[PDB]
Amino acid sequence: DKICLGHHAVSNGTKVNTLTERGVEVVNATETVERTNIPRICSKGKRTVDLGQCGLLGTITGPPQCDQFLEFSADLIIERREGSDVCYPGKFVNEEALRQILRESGGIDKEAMGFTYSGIRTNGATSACRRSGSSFYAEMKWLLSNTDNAAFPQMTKSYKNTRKNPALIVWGIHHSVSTAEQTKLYGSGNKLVTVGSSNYQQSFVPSPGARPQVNGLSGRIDFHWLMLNPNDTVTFSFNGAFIAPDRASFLRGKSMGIQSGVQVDADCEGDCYYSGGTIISNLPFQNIDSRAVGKCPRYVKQRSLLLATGMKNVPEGLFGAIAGFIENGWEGLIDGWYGFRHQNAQGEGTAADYKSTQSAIDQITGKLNRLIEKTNQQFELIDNEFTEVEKQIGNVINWTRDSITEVWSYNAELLVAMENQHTIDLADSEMDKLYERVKRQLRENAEEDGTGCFEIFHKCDDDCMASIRNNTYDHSKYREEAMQN
Amino acid sequence: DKICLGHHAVSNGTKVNTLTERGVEVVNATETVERTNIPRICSKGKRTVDLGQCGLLGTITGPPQCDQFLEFSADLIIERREGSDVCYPGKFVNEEALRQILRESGGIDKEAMGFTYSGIRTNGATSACRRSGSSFYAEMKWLLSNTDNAAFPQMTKSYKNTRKNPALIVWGIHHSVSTAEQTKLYGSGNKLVTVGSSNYQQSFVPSPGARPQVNGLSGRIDFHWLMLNPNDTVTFSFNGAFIAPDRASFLRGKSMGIQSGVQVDADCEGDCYYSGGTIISNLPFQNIDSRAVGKCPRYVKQRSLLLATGMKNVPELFGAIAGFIENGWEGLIDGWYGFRHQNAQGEGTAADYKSTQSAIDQITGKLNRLIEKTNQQFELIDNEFTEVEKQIGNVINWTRDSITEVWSYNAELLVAMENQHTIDLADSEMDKLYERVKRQLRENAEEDGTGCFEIFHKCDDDCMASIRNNTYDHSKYREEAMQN
Amino acid sequence: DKICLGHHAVSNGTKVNTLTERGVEVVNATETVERTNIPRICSKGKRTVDLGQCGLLGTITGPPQCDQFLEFSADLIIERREGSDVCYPGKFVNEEALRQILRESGGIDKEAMGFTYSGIRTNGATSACRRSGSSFYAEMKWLLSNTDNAAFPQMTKSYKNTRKNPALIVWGIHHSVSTAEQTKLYGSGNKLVTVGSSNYQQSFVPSPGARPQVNGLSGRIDFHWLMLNPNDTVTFSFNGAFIAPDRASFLRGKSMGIQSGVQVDADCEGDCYYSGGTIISNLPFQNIDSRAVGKCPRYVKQRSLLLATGMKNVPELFGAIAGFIENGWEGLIDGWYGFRHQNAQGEGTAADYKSTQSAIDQITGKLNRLIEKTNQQFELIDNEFTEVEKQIGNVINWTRDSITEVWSYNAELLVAMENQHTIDLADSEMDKLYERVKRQLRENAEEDGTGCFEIFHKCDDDCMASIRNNTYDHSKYREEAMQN
Ligand SMILES: *[C@@H]1O[C@H](CO)[C@@H](O)[C@H](O)[C@H]1NC(C)=O
Ligand SMILES: *[C@@H]1O[C@H](CO)[C@@H](O)[C@H](O)[C@H]1NC(C)=O
Ligand SMILES: *[C@@H]1O[C@H](CO)[C@@H](O)[C@H](O)[C@H]1NC(C)=O
Ligand SMILES: *[C@@H]1O[C@H](CO)[C@@H](O)[C@H](O)[C@H]1NC(C)=O
Ligand SMILES: *[C@@H]1O[C@H](CO)[C@@H](O)[C@H](O)[C@H]1NC(C)=O
Repeated sequence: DKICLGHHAVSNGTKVNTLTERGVEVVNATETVERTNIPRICSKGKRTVDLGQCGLLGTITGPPQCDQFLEFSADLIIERREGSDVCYPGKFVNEEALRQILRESGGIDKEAMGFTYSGIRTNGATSACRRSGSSFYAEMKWLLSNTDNAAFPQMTKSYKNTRKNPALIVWGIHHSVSTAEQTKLYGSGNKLVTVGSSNYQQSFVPSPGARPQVNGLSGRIDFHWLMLNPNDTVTFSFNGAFIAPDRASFLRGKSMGIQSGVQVDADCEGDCYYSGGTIISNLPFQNIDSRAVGKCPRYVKQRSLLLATGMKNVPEGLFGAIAGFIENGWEGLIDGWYGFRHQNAQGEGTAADYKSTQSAIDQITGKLNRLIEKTNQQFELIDNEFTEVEKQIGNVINWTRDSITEVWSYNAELLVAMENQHTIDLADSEMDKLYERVKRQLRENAEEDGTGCFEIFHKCDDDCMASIRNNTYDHSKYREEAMQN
Repeated sequence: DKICLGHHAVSNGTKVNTLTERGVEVVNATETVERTNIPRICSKGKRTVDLGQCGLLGTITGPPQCDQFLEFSADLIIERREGSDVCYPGKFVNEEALRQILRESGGIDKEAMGFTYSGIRTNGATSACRRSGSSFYAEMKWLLSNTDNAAFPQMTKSYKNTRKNPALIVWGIHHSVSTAEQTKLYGSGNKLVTVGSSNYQQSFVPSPGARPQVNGLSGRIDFHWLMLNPNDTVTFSFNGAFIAPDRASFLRGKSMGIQSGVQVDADCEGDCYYSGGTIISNLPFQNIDSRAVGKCPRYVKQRSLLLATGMKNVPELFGAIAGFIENGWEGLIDGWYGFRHQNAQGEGTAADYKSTQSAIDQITGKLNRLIEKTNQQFELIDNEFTEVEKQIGNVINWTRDSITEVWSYNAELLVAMENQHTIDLADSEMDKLYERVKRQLRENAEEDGTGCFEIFHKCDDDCMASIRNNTYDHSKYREEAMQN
Repeated sequence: DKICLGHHAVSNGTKVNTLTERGVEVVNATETVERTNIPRICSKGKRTVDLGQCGLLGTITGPPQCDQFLEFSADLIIERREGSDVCYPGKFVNEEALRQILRESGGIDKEAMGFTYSGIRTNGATSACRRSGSSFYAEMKWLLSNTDNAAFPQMTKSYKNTRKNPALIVWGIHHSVSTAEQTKLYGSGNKLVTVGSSNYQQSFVPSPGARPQVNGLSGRIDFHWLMLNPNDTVTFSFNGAFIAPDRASFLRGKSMGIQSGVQVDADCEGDCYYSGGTIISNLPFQNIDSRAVGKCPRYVKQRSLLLATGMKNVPELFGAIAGFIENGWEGLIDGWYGFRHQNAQGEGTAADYKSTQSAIDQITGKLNRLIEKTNQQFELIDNEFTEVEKQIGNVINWTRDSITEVWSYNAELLVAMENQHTIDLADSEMDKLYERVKRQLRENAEEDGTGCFEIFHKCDDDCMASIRNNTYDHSKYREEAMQN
């Protein structure tokens, strides 16, 4: 009569990596690196504004394509590649900083700045900024001389921020195609604009000259901006070539901005976005895109990092039981992880030990619950996919992102291998612990055969075997019949 | 007659986190994330100059509030929120870069540039820079036309650097409230400035215009600065609207610049500073301020990460602790592991010094390895008072948040891993003591299953003592014990 | 008659650091932090181009020292400290960004813009750019005026990028010594230069003024650059003080840019370069230069981190090594673990191949996993020769120091952890061998406590050999040994 101990096993198994070995077949494993993508912008539960053809900066100045976003409000702002910030040819200074400001703004709220004028024309328009006939930026005023070639009077206009949050102030310098046109619109003489506050202090002079035609015009209206603190006053002093602001902008609250090219899905929910869609995953790592934003798994270079969720698969190592003095595993033990297999006059019985199985299962389960977590830290865009940022700061950004990518790749690899080593050694420890427990139960009534079996030197029926398995065996009841050998 | 052996335990332990479980009670644990803060700037043994109402940049130009900091010398420079770089309204170009240059300069040393002026007037003053009545920047001079109008003659002034270290040259451009004021101060037509040294070059045209009233005045004097190399000659070609430099600045040595709002305490000593005070700690992590400077523990998001310094606590890997030994002994106060024998003379409970001192030395080794101090000093690249450019600020915040994530992860994983190996370590020591006793008794005792050894012969107190200090001889009792 | 289990040892081991102990002697160890460097630039099979006295930016403008590099092509670009971008005194705007663009460009390819001028001069030369006598930049034209004092007409020359890649458009602004010189060269009045396109706009103006002379000349010709997109059109509207471009530059492919001061060696091959030479190593870390570029081991502050490649050395966690086995056998030079038996035929000592090869395979796996090459190439964002802006330089230095801290911590923790698991691993193997012999002897032998087995029967040499190769039948001797 004998009672052997063993562990389960499967036919195929799954290879993993450890601290000492590469390609260890374990019974079960799960992936930690996300490779699956939702090719949509999951926007369920979030106020979403798809800008489309309106550029994010245009919402402050107001070209015809931005007429519906002049006072938008959203939790998720989507920039599109076909978006344009300007109707009249030009660009912004410190454009990317303002884009990053508006992505988190949660929307904008315009307020009249109270600029009245006397002695100049205030209805400059163009065929590029076309609404009905010929129009201009909805939030701006193209100030021209009162008549053709007349002298533009020296003016100075101020604005007080009576609110509790800073205001976004944008003005424009007009760059004519020639000095003759600048005199035609503003009169002869040098033109100068001065913008001053308590934190800002800059001056601007236009630059007449020929340029390649953009949208059909060779002039260039450029836009500049500042943040006016509460109770602070902004002052402009100008005598021509000045696009005056009409309404200031105030940030509503909180949001996040992404640049994408896939459709919006209001029935899907997500928190991690990139240009190709939404990354929905509980895994701690992802190998989709290093520039993902939101609450995302850490980007890593590796495509797959299998974490072992089971013992070493030994079909037909610190503690020497699994894949040790126990030659192989039991492919039929589908009842648990560790188990008993007895042979007596009734012969051949296989049961499972619930305590050790549930112990290893609880340990690996706690490990998975520790690794499968959420990073509540949100990251926003500092790069730009449609309009590349400056070369130097872009190289610094790329360098930093690559360094962090190296760090997280290392931490992910080392983490996976280490946890796999501890998993295998842990299951081994549980097998050896169960074996030691049975040896301690039988005491002097049985002997070890070296293969994990116990030679019981007395007669042990199915009730006696069941007495061994549930720790009700009393060695003194057999300490003489068994010890007669 | 039996001899048991076990481990110590306490009623109220300390819950820690491990690689495989959260809330494991251990006997003892220590904190690795610092939270206590000294509400003062510990500056003992350091030359400290509190700028107060004086701005760091003003020390180069010299407003009335910086007349005593014109040649300061310190190891720790402290910027205050009430500081101001100017008395006449204006601002510096590349102000933050110059601030970072002055923070680590160890002070400044001025030297007369030797500018003499024939013709033009050089005593321009204002009611914003008040000393005696109306004064100007002590290191600058306001050049004006000879009379109340007419012409300001074109002039060129050149300075040569006769030092071995670079010099700090700071000049100023004056922006009048209107064209009429510029014509009154310096003359009708265009005003032009030109600064040239090689590896530098620039021209400047003033921009008259109405600015908001700061200190009652609407003009704006904005300051520019270059760094002269040895033997390098700088030349200024101007004809008005030029704030001339009177003395150049030289960097003394090395210091550190912090921005705080708490008082200075020369009683305590510290090397890690921030706005709220001084972080004096030996712990490797801190959750006080992510922008701390100097030699600091690495900032982490977590506010508490308990490191286990004891075994698993079991009140009343290797399977001894919390395994076949059902529980621990709160009475065992002499050590971590011990014996408890039951014979004929009574009951005994002693402690084993080898295993206890072994585990204590091991966990002590972990402690010594973890509470390491980093000799890497980090400088200030942000500004709590005057916010930097939005783009470079977003990049700096982005990098700092990335590093914070890295160190938070490393701290969590380190704590959990060290706790796991600590519990497994103590368990291993218990198992090793048990196996040592088992091999020591040989065939004269048996295992009952709960960490005890039934001795099948009479074993008095001296026999138990022989078992404890490993002087027990099995052949002395083999003949009697074998019969059972 | 007894049979003992043991492990090897050496007289003088190597001390390493573990998670719980500093200075643990192990049998063998290997270095993980590289210090040795080849003091040459190993560019075997890379087509190098050593600029020498030519500056990297000059290859776009074409001073006399860059005449042979006007259309260079390479995979590794080496900048020297003696390199100069200019022959006439001047500099570049956004020079560092353009240098970084040219380092990874793989070379440049020039193409004639196709500019034709009328009524003006186009042969402006100088004695500083000395080819035959007085010359100028090969890729530039110095537009002047015919007589000593005429007037530069308002001109506008445009170019259209006809190729499917961006074009580098470098023009120049001339800054004269005085107003009289600028009027002598270009006429009189306010001179302006405008460069427009799709991603660009700007506004350039000269700056006449007194200036110290470099190379005997006080003028300053500065160069500004542009990146036209395919099908994009650039336009220049100028009226004087304009150094016109001649040919445009196109990036050939990809390359690497390093700054070094050592000779070039076409024999050795390397992928990691720094100012001192080439780092040829497979170790995961290096303490040579933190600014090394290419595919390098990660820089760390520590100079040496010894990885344990053997068991703990015990001369004369699982309790076997340095435990109930008192010491190791220096005479066991046949393997890691071995038997030492004593019977009647004499005294024997053999080695066990299973456990030895097992531990060797595990530690070999650790070495194969740690000794790994990083296929991530890092470019040059600093400048050892010219230096960059102070603010972006402080940000770059700050980020680099942070990453260096992270990799130093990870290196320390990695080495200590791997050493801990290695020692515990070999200990585990020894214990497993011991328990295998214990289970193998069944009831015919008894443990002695010091790692040996007292055999209670007569076991000759063939019986010992049967024990060593797992062919010992305990039933052969069970009746004989049971009687004792
Ligand atoms: C394998 O592990 C995964 C963990 O994600 C678990 O969901 C699955 O049920 C496991 N399979 C078996 C057969 O235990
Ligand atoms: C940074 O990398 C992206 C791709 O990851 C590339 O498009 C961009 O051009 C890089 N930045 C610079 C300045 O080249
Ligand atoms: C508990 O750990 C702390 C760690 O600082 C130590 O100071 C203290 O002495 C320990 N207490 C005991 C009873 O070991
Ligand atoms: C960076 O973070 C600090 C607080 O941590 C904040 O005061 C500052 O405004 C942030 N920078 C930017 C550009 O938003
Ligand atoms: C950055 O460090 C290098 C040395 O590693 C030094 O030469 C350089 O001056 C530093 N940068 C700044 C801006 O100080």
